[PDB]
Amino acid sequence: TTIVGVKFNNGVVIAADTRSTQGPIVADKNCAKLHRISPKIWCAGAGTAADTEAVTQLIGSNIELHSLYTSREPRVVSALQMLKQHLFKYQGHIGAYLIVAGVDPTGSHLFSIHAHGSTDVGYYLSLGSGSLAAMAVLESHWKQDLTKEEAIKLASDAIQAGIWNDLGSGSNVDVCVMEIGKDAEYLRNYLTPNVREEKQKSYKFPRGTTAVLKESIVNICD
Amino acid sequence: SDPSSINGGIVVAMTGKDCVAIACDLRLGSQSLGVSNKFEKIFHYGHVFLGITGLATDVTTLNEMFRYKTNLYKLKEERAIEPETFTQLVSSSLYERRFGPYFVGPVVAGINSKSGKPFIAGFDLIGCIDEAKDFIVSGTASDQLFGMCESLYEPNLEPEDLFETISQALLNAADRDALSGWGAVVYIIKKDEVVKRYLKMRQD
Amino acid sequence: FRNNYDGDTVTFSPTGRLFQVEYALEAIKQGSVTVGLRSNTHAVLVALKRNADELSSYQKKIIKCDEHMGLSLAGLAPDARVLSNYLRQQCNYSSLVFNRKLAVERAGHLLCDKAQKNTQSYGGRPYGVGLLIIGYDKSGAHLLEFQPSGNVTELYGTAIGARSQGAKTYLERTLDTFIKIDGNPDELIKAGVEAISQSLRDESLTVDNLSIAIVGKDTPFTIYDGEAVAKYI
Amino acid sequence: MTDRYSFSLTTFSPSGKLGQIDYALTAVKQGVTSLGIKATNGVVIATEKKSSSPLAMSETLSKVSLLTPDIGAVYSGMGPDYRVLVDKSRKVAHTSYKRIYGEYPPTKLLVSEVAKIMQEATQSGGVRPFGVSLLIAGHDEFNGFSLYQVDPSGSYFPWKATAIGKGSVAAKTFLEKRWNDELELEDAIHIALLTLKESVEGEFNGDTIELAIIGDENPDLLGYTGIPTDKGPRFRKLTSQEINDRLEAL
Amino acid sequence: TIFSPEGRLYQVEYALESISHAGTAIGIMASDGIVLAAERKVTSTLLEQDTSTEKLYKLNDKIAVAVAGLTADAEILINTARIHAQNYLKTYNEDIPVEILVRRLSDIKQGYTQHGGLRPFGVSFIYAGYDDRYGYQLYTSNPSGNYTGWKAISVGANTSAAQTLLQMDYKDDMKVDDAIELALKTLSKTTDSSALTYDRLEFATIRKGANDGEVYQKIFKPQEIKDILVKTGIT
Amino acid sequence: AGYDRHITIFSPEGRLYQVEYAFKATNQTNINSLAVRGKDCTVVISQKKVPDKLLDPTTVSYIFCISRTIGMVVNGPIPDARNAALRAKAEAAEFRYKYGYDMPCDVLAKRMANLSQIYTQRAYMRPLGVILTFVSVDEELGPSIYKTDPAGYYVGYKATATGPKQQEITTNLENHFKKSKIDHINEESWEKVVEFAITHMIDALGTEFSKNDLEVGVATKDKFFTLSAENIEERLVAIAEQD
Amino acid sequence: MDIILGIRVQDSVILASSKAVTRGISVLKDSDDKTRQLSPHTLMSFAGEAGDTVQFAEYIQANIQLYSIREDYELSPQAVSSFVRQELAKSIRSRRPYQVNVLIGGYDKKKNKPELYQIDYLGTKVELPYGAHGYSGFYTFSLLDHHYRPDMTTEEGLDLLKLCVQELEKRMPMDFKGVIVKIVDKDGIRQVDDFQAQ
Amino acid sequence: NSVFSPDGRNFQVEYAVKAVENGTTSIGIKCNDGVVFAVEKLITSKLLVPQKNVKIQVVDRHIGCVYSGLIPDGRHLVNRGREEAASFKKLYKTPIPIPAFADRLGQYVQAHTLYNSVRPFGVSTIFGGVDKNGAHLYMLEPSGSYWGYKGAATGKGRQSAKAELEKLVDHHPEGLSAREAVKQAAKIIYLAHEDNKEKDFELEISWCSLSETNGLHKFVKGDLLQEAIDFAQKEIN
Amino acid sequence: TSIMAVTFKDGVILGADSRTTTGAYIANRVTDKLTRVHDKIWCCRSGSAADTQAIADIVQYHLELYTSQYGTPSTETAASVFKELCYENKDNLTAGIIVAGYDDKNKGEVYTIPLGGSVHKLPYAIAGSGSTFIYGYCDKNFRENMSKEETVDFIKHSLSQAIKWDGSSGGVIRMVVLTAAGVERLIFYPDEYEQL
Ligand SMILES: [Mg+2]
Ligand SMILES: [Mg+2]
Ligand SMILES: [Mg+2]
Ligand SMILES: [Mg+2]
Ligand SMILES: [Mg+2]
Ligand SMILES: [Mg+2]
Repeated sequence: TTIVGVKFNNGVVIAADTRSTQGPIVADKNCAKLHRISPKIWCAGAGTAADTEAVTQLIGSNIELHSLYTSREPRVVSALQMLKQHLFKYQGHIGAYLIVAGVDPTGSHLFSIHAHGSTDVGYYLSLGSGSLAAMAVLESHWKQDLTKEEAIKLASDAIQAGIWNDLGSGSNVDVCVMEIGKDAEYLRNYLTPNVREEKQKSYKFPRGTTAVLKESIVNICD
Repeated sequence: SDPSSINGGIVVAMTGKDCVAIACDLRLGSQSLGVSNKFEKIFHYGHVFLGITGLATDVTTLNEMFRYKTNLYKLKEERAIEPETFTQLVSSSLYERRFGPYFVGPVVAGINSKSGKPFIAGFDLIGCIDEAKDFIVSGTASDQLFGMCESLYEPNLEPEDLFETISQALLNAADRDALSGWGAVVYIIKKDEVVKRYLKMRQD
Repeated sequence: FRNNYDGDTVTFSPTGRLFQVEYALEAIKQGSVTVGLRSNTHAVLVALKRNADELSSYQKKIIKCDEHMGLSLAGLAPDARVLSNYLRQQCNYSSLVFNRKLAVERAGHLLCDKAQKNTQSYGGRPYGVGLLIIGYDKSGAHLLEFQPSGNVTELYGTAIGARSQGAKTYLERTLDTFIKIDGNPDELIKAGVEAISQSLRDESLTVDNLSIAIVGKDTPFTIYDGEAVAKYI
Repeated sequence: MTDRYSFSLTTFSPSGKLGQIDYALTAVKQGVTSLGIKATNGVVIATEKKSSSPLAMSETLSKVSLLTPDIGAVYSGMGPDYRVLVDKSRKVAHTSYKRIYGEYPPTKLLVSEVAKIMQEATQSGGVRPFGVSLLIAGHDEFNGFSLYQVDPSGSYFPWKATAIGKGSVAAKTFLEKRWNDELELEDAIHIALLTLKESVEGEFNGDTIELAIIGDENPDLLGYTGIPTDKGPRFRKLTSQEINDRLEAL
Repeated sequence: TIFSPEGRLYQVEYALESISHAGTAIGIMASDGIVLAAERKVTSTLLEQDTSTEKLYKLNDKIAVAVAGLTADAEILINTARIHAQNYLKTYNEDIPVEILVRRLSDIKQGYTQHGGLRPFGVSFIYAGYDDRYGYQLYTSNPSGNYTGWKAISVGANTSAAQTLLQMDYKDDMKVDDAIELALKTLSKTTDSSALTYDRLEFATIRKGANDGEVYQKIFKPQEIKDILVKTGIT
Repeated sequence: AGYDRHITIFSPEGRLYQVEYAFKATNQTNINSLAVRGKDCTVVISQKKVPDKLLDPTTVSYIFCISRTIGMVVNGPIPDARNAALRAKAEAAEFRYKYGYDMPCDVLAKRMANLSQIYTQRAYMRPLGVILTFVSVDEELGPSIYKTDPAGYYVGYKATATGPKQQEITTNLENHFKKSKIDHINEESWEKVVEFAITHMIDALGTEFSKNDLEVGVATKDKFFTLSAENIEERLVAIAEQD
Repeated sequence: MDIILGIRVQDSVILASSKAVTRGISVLKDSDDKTRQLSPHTLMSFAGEAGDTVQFAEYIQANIQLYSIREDYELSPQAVSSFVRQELAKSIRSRRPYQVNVLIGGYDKKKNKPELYQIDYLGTKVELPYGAHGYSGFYTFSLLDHHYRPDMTTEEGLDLLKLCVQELEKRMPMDFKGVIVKIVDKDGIRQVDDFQAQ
Repeated sequence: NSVFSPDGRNFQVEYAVKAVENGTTSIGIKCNDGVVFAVEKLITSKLLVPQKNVKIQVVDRHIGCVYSGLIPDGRHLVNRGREEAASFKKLYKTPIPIPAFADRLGQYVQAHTLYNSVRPFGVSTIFGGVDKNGAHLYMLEPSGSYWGYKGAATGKGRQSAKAELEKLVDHHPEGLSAREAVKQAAKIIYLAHEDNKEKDFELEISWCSLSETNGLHKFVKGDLLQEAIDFAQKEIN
Repeated sequence: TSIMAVTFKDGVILGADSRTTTGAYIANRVTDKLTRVHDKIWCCRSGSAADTQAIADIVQYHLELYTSQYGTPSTETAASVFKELCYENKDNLTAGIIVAGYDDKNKGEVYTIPLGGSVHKLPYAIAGSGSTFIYGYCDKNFRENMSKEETVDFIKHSLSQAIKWDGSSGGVIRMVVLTAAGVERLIFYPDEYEQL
């Protein structure tokens, strides 16, 4: 996994690769690692996949209820506080490593959360097995006051470093852009530089190839 | 030892043109000892199909639990559960036992009865959803299955062709796994009808 | 005024009274007389025991709480058993944890606090017993009177139960004499036995009637009944 | 500290009445009128903002509430009871449904849960029933648009159109006369405005009337783009200005 | 919960009195099916007939109930009955025998009668069901937690009147179709309204499954009721 | 004496008498209070009556600092007042801990109204005989006034008043906003918004105030604070040089 | 190790269970009946951890007998085994799991068929023509794969069983002291008292 | 207890006040650097042991409490104050400020006016001491109401006590030393005993003073007590 | 981690480096280790980041509630709340905290709460893995009643050495100045402090 977060002048961008693995094996070649906590607060996770999704949905649910209750737009500091307190309680057993980014009435925010419940703030971050490849790109090209365009480019380039150099990362790049004035834009498969080449042969079998013992129609109704 | 390797077992699901297929072997073992030649691992709640591999006690338990939960759903909702919804129900049910999990690899197949779109999904033992549109594999021969499927698969296959592909994937993966095989069942699922076929295979 | 206000311990009367507590006080006045008094070196309990029948045992009024402490009872006897068990525990706790003999004053405070909770809880009744507690601690001999209202007072002498007003007036008059009775247990018991006589319409207090207890400087709390009281009748 | 009324405060009387439920229903009667009308392509729920003081800012007190992106509620009766029922309805939509099936409950099932919450205030120890009647309107994929009334006893009924509170009898009459199964949403909103003018004493404008619809999806209210299968809430509160526009051609 | 000097349970009796003001529900059992029919409580033009189920509920695939009393109390009990049927299915891998489900529900009602100081449920049930032990069955339960089995029964308003009518016309050798006629005639004779129209009825059957050897619960759509009301000559 | 007058169950008329009686308790202190919104502030004024000459005047107060940003003025007996204050302080601290931002005035008010609703529905709790007025300069909403009662009702106000002579002050203010046509006081300094508040109380009640007759709380961006007698004195001088 | 065999012929289910109880270096008993009757047409045999074995069996027996009296009816073999599997499935995740494997043989009167269920301590259930728990299956499954026919009589099944016990006596390292054989059919449960020299 | 009357009163609390008014009289006087507490102890009988039925209670080391009404209720309240003071000291390390302590007792007394299953306390409590920023004196009614005081009195002789207290506040506006305040407390207690002159009484004084006791609560005994009695005896005639 | 607090004539100063590591990897080079728990009460954290943040958040909650009810807490009160949390939970915590505060009465104060949950009042304190290398230096160069600039120099020099030798320390030197003034944030970059 490679996930990054990059702040620009009017907002924040997150990006992630699209490969999930079971040990050395690739299960999903194009899964979404970008997750919505609320409309303008988005989230990328590394670690125990079920944990990062569950912790996102739980806190997402509570953030909605809070928002409805208070009649306000959800803040990023609320997502962060609820996440860290929840993860802390579980003393690292919920293996959620998250980059949380978004915009709210108080501005734009970028945070990392570690599974034991510690948090950090920053202008650029990476997590996952590919975080070192991505950080080397970020440390090379990040500058203060980036345009939206520049920030998308940089985040995308960080994910590629992860994709090309880290065996834990691969396939495509997803981006989400959160700008202070606007609706958030989720950009599925922003890059697709890993198209499988056409196979040399077709493997469709002549019908009747498989030996069948018996057969029956299955009742679905009642 | 490893709870997911005691009993054996493989399940594979595939999508085609306006159809899905789901298949499993029939073996139930106890380590080296083969016990049952008739252990089916695929179940169906209305038009939603669920395969489960792993510890056989948990296979049985989860089948009974999902029969329970979908029966109630139908009574309250006054309609059969859809593939998408059921996928979510399996996920949260598994995650509910996060620190004492069922030792299973579930697989969901079916056609949404409103949109007509074919649907498959996979999970890990704690309910992390594998959302993939082509194939899903699970069990003690998952490596062999991934190999077969990535090689054999092409999209938009006619039900009669998809049948061959899924069967050939299952048979050959099973034959390279000591704990899988002993018979196999394949379901071709078309909106309107479902056909079930028992394959002829090596009995070693 | 007495109308809808004596239903529980959790209701004040328009006069600021707690009738359940006042009714509990009435079970004391119904009880058989007991006297307590002390000098600087000893403290004595004298009690008139009461039979149900001429075929029955007279029921005990005196309970030992520790080697240096004990009490007499007037009112509901089973309530005295509850409270003396608590007092026995408090004495015990103090010995075990602090290796310290419980001050008779602290025993008073503990009983007051326990009674109090029952004058404020719904569905619970107040205690219906009066107690006289005697002891010899690190500051000499002591006597206490306990009322189920939770009021505990330290006294040179007192009496509770039916017709006790007689004994009280006697002790009030005898004060300057008995406070000095030091190093003579038998004389103090005699002054106690005489005090309880002013509370007799009954009869002449027999070997079975009479219950005496003593504690002091070099005497553990000890109870005398039967033939052992004869020499005081 | 600790309850002395661990018994039911609602009990049956010799005649079979459940006293406290009747008395709560009388509290609904004294309440400001609210109403609901179901169209072919939407539902409208409407009510009056009877303000307590002209020094009060009536926009800070909504009588019309979103429960899910596709379900809204209105009430007649005791406001504060409504407010807490809304919180619990919002919560129960998540805890009993969304956290299980990853989607929002269909209207009938959510109404069912609210009804349950109200039923329990009718049987449990040491409580009085809720003093409100709710109208709940929503949409869901497999049932389409719907409208439900929920009463203090926990009873619920589906309606094509109804009214609760003060002048509900006259308003139901007015609705039976005007309703048909071919109504577009705009026709329903129009009827809702006409019906509500009979009830309203004072000013009748976009600042004293409160109106919401369950219509089509508002992708501009979603808050994000990029996911085609997500199209936005069907619940929409009409603005003061939007109301005044429909009162000119009234 | 307390007894009267007469040896009666006040709150239970008052709950029963409440039920006699609820719309009549009728259950009739025949050799090849069961009928459930119930009169909807004084409704209005604007009520949604199509998405309304106030008196008839499915408990599982083989068992249904007709309700008389408070609907919200009944939904409480129906929900636990549904759970109970599923627990049994999970435990034994067999559908629950009707009596077992009925006894359970009845025991829950009985509890409120005997401890806890909560009011009883103001509900009477007619249960209609099939199982492989007793075939077609009809039971009734009321707030006291008592239950009895019947060939034909009513609950709610006018039970006395409806019971006499059923006693007269019922015969052991009936087919379901004759039982359909009997239930509607009886509701027609006993209504406190002018006519017994479709919009004021709920109707259901449990039959031998059109053509199969299996069992099917048909909950009648409003249009179906309108037809079956003409057939029997009440229009 | 029917049960419907002793606990919070419905009367045959759908009323809750114990709630109604709790409203009557709110006036038992015979103190009046009013709140107004400035351009970037919110001001609460309450009468301060110290009849007994044995009392320490500094400890007699019906204004509370709930948090750095929220103040609360109470109309009702002090014991119930302090109960509500303690709860609001705890609720405010807890909100900040759990959600990572300061509890808004309106949200605290909604929460206290919710608690009051409960006492309205459960038999073992009596309602608190108080009316709570919450003020702040909300970071999202600007100057704010929210007021909760024993019914669990709450709303936001342009300005508001509470106490036995509530109506006098209310119509005085209603008449002002009729004239100005805006929903706050134009004025940049909190000191002049405080003077407006004192001035209009004087007209409405038809009474003069010394520095010891008054109690003042001011909410600005991020503080809420009360005024000492001397700050109030300075305010009384300024009004006198014109009015 | 504890021999537990079952075989389902056409009209009966035959259970055979070893008679030895061995602790350490001593055979304490050579006549142990590793069985409880659950209902007139259902028999259960068991093997595993020393105490658990009988405690589980008796607990199950109590529960089925309770059902029978409450309902005045006998549960089908399928239902009894489902209930048994559930109990074991709950046990495996509890504080101390019942370490017991069982065979269930029943005659279903409603279907007129014999039925054999094999359930291990985890709650793994399967319906089988023949089954075994422990090491014994490592010999008998293959033997019966060869010799077993679906249309056999009770006498043919007893011969098939004799063959299984002979093999175990020949190849198993432990002296299990012969078996107690029980037949379950329409006329109930009976013990074949002659097997140690039949 | 939880019952509001039709005019918003609580009759139960009003009745609890009658129990207080029935009680012995007790007072508190705030001096320039501390606080003085004094109480009337009725001598029911000669048999009561002198100096040995102590009414004034310490809480922590720097707070005294005196009360009138149901004595056991006052003890119940003081036990709670001690638990409450220990818990503050445990977490915050510093001994509890007097206003902080006042509210603790306040909230606790108020709780007993919320529930039908409890009665209000039948005492008024006068209490206080020295903290980080000076002396404080408080009086607490059965309703949970409390304020700061310059001087406080409760119980049977409250009216005359308040009148003598008011005079001191008038003749000494310039802050009344700890040593004067003790003398005056003895006087005031003597002057409220006029009502209950049928039975004899014993005087108890305690004080907490910055310069006189180092901010700790101490009992006035020995020569200091006798001197205060003599002053009161002289000024009564 | 290198963290310290120093009392001086006008108050107290806290300093820290900005490096956080997991193994030899710098997870954050610009961390803010100086944590405010009240307006003029700050702390430096060492040990488990999860633990010390969770603790600092709870203390901040307690001090906010304290301020609502009772007024400004003393620095001692802050330190006591930290201890309570650290002592009572010694068996699931790896937390070393230094508490620094200013009030008008007590002036500038420093408390250190090492691993066990003990409390120590000190004229100055140093902690974190980097501190071991500067015990000699600090003891030799610290004086009481130093000026602001002198104290700033002492911390700058001390932490630059701690940074020089400790691999787990580095980045920028942050400081917080606590006086009557005022809260003042200071920062010093490598190009300045390495040349010392
Ligand atoms: Mg595998
Ligand atoms: Mg194989
Ligand atoms: Mg209440
Ligand atoms: Mg109450
Ligand atoms: Mg007084
Ligand atoms: Mg370094």
